[PDB]
Order: sequence, then structure tokens, then C-alpha cells
Amino acid sequence: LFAGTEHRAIMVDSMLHTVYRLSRGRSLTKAQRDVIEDCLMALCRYIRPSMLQHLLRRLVFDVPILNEFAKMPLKLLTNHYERCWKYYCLPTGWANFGVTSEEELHLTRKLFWGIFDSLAHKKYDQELYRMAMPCLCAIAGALPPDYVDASYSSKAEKNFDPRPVETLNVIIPEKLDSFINKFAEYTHEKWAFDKIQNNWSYGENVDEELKTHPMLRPYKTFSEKDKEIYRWPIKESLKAMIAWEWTIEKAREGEYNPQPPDLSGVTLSRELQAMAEQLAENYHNTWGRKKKQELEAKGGGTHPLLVPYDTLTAKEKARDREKAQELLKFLQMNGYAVTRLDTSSIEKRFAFGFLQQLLRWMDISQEFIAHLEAVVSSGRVEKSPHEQEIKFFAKILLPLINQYFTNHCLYFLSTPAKVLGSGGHASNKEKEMITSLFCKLAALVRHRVSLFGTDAPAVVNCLHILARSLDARTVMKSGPEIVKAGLRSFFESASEDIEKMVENLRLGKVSKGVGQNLTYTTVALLPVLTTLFQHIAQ
Amino acid sequence: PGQQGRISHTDLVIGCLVDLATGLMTFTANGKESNTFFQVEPNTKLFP
Repeated sequence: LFAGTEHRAIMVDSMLHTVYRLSRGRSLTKAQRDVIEDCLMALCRYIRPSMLQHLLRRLVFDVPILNEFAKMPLKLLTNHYERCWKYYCLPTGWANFGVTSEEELHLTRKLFWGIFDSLAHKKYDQELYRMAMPCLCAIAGALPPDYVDASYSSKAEKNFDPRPVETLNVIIPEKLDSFINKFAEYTHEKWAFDKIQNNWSYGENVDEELKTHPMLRPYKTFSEKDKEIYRWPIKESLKAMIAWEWTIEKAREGEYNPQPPDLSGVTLSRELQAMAEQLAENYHNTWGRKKKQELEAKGGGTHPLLVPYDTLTAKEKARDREKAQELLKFLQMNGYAVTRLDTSSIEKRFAFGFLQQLLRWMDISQEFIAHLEAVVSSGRVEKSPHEQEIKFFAKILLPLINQYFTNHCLYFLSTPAKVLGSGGHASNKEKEMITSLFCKLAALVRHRVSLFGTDAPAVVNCLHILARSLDARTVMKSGPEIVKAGLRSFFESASEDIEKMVENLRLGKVSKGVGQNLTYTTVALLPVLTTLFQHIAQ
Repeated sequence: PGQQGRISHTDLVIGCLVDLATGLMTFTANGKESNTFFQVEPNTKLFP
């Protein structure tokens, strides 16, 4: 019955939040917890994706911890993204449900990366790996491979506690104090301007009904006390500005209607925006700090909105964003320059970072396998310190690779001239990365199939999928000699292995090394090579 | 003309007058005669 409750989305969101907090409930029995979960699952199914935005926002801060309460949310998100993958992925969207806002995609990418990093760091837990065996695969399929996050930065980060930095230990510049006083004067002048513009005449007496600020009075009468009380916030803000490696300096050396009217048109670069929004985030840091100062007496009912501006919607951000833009304008237009990469859209794309991490883990895989043969040859250590890395590889990366590239094969094979997929074509760099990944995995499994045990089938299947996904034409015409040499080496090594097999079957050797080569070939090489040839011919 | 406060609590009542014997068409803003005027030929059919 909740399918069409778009007109009560506020209440639906409150409902979902309450049930989630009840699920995260102490003194709550197993059956009660299971009932709560089941209710949340069922509600989420029939609820439209647009409604679940806030719940996903909260999960983005909860799930990454990978605590004990992380089981149900993982399955919830898995099912949600499985069913609503069209919504996030396709540009047309899911029929009758619209398209993703962009903030939803940003949160989705944050969740993917947070879970990935956390699980990589964590020690093996069969159940946690089984819960992420439904895996980040749904999230990845939902995310467009070409998705570029408008906000790209480092969180620099670690209930949540923003720790400030207080300068009172050292003296504070008198020039900066004068600047702050002039800033307060001018902000009050903009306040008077906005009152004049509003068309409502400030009152001489104090009258709440007239609904303007009674303090509005000629400057010659304005009370100092208000300025001094407001000064501590302004001081804190400018101290934080100077502290976060931002330096204010006058660009040039000095021996009512605005002249530089505040223009929305004036463009701001990516790095200056980053500074402005991070300054707004510091304002919200102080705001949440004093919020917690008043709350500590209560100690409960944590305010839902206490989240980063970048995570929450831009509209709630828009206020502080416009304030920071106006402030920065002020500084530049009085010459008080505030000082203190250029990553391409292709670098920013989600698939790019995914492949980068996969290649890094491939290097790590080469590393631990080499160490493994070294220890097996002599001085066997049963510890296998890389156990966690091995299990992460085999249990997460390979199924993830399989599912992701099976889903997005057409995107990687598409070209601007010929677009097989519904939307988007992979970049040449992405094509090179996928080809290099294929070659590295083939080298990894070469003559080492046995050590993988039951995971070798997974390796072979992932190799099949990667082979089908490769664009060897582009890679070999316009591609780095490194990748091209890797592919040539793969082919040459395949030829050598086949020659050795045929020799053994000539019985030039009796028929260890021969068994290793034979099993590797018959199990992996012939299928993978056949698939590659088929894909090339097709 | 308003630099700000474009939204108005008041409602705008535009009036349209036509003389069917002189072919003259005039407009009013809120009881104030607008400068715009049109003249049309006889037998003209006009829909509001």
C-alpha cells in the first residue's frame, strides 16, 4: 500500500528511520529484531527509490563500520539496488520511477568504496564475506561506469566528533581583527540593504508583529555588545580559515549601493569551490559542536540532520554555499586573496578507480603468490600471513569482476563511432587497464593453477569475461607499448605452453612440471584462448 | 519595476475593451488605461 505515498514522503522517511533505530536496539530479542528487519525489507521493496535517499545517507555512515548490525543493511541494499539498478544506471531511468538525482549516486559510490576499503582491511569473517557475496555487485551494476562525481576530494577522516583548532595560545593579528570588524560592519550593511530591498520598514519600537529585526537602528546607535558577542563566531571562523592551511594575503602593496554588485554570474574554479564548501563544512563543524554542547544535557535524540553538507542535499547546503561564495567574493574584490590534481573526467569516472584498485590488488597477488612458492620450496610456514589478502581476492574480487564485466561488457567494447551499449563508451585508458588486468591474471594463474585450489574455476571464468570485454583493436592501434607488450607476451607464452604439451604427448619426455603445464593448459588456457579468438572473430 | 520582491500578494486584473463599431481595442491594468491600442477591420472575429 506504500507504493504511491509520494505525498507523505516525510512521514515515510520518519517511519523508516524509526524502524532502523529500533533494529539497532539493545535489550531486543532475536525474534523481535528479525521482525523489525522483515518489516524494513518489505517496506523498502514497495517504497519508491526516491524516498529511500535519506535511509541510504544514514547507511552510508553506518554500514562501512562492518559491525555486527551490518548484516541486515547489506541484504537490504543488495535487494534495493538489484531491483532499482535501472533507476541509477540508465539515463532514461526506471519506468514510472524517474532517474537518480546525482546525490544518490554520490552516496552509492561512497558506500561502495567504504565497504571495499573496510573489508580489505578487516580480517576474514566467513559470514561477513558471505553477506558481501551478494556483494557490492548490485551497487556496481547500479552505478554507471562513466559516472563522474562532481565532488572529488579526500575526507581525511578516521560518535562523530569534529575536533577544532584554537589559536588563543598564540597572539592574533590586529590587522586580522580590524579586517574581522570591517567584515562584521559590512555584513550588517548587507543586512540593512536586504531590509531596504525587502520593502519592509524597520520599526523604531520593539514589535515582534512587524516581523523585522527590531535591532535595526542607525549605526550611530547600534550596540557594541552584539558585535562583540558575534565576534567570537567570526573569530573562530577566521582562525579555522588560517589553520586549515589557507593563507590570507593582500595581493597588492598599499603605500551605499554596492560598487562591485554581488554577481551570481562570477564563476569559481573547482579548487576555490572545494575551499568554500569545506569552509561551510567547518561552519557546520562548529554548529554541530555547539549543538552537542546543548545536547549533552539531554544526551539522546541525535538530530537527524547532523551530517556533512556534501553528504546531505545541496539545497540545505545552498544557503551556506551562497554565503561562502559571497565571502570569497568579498576577499578577492578587496584584494585579500586566500591561497591554499586537475584530474580529468576520465580519471574521475567510477570504473577508472575500480580498475586501478584491481590492478593494485593484482600486483599484491603476484607478490603473495611469489612469497608462497618461495616458502613452499623450503622452510614451509603454515601461517600464510597474507591469508586475509588471499581470501579477500578469491571471495570478493573475482565474483565482483565477473558480475561487473558481464554487466558492462558493451560499455567497454563500445566506441564513439559504434555504440553497442545503450549509453556511453569506455575510454582508451579504461580499455588499456582492463587488458592489463586480463594479462596480469593470466600470468598469475600460469603454472600456478593448483595453488588456487577451488578458486581456479573462478579465475578462468573471470578471464573469459575479461577476454570478451577487451577491445584489442583500439588497445593495439592506439595504446601504450607496455600493454601491447603484455598482450604479445600472453600470446607467446600460450604458444610455448602448447608446444611443451604437444612435445610431452610426443613422449619425448616420459610423462611435476609437465603435469603442471598440462593441467594449466587444459583447464585455463585452451578455454580462455578459444574465447579470445571467438571474440576477436565476432 | 522592482529591484526585489517580485512576488506580490496582490492580484493583477487586466481588462480588455473592444468597440465593435470602430474596430478599436484597448486595455486596462488595474483601472488605469494602458498605452497599447489596436485597430482592426470590420467583420473581424476575435476570441478572448
